[PDB]
Amino acid sequence: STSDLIPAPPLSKVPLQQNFQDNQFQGKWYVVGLAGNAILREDKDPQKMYATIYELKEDKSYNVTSVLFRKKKCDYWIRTFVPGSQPGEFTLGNIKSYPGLTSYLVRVVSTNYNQHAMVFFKKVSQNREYFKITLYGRTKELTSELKENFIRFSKSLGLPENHIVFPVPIDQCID
Ligand code: CM2
Repeated sequence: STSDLIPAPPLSKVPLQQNFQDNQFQGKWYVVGLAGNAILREDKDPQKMYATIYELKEDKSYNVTSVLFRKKKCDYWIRTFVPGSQPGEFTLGNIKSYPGLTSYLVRVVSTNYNQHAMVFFKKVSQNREYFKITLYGRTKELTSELKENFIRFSKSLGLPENHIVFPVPIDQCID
């Protein structure tokens, strides 16, 4: 391996949603926008929308399930997000069970809980530092104002246009 990556931005460029409400953030969210240093536009085979479901467990950790449509099937990915240093931040539970992963951070940047959200993730895997930002929607469509905003924020973190995509709405699996 030889890879080049846009550097993760310093945490100080990533706002935190104030007064984060874990109970209201629960439920299903669609990924209407996706940006990151390992995210690449692929005009030939554009990326399909997928969904991520947050369920609060009794201990207040989230059970996180992502579902995507691939090879005619629904693929499910499950992880645990445990509360971090402040409300709206999380780290990954059982980091141990993933070979090569030494750090994982989740920070809710902003959300109104019933329509949209922007979430920043940063991780270190096989010693490479990765980051992405998701534009989450309670519905598969969001105003063009929210999309531009997500675009400005992604760029403010060093990401150019070809590292920012808007997955295509589908009906399979995510409904
Ligand atoms: O996207 C969300 O809404 C939030 C997430 C919650 C669930 C956790 C799924 C588990 C692990 C994981 O997510 Fe992934 O998550 C990241 C977190 C922080 C920084 C960068 C990334 C990623 N992930 C993407 C990626 O390409 N990962 C690798 C390496 C794959 C294993 C490590 N990654 O990279 C890969 O080859 O994946 C193939 C594509 C695929 O289907 N994977 C999807 C799985 C479902 C959620 C979307 N996603 O985010 C994917 O990776 C690109 O940047």
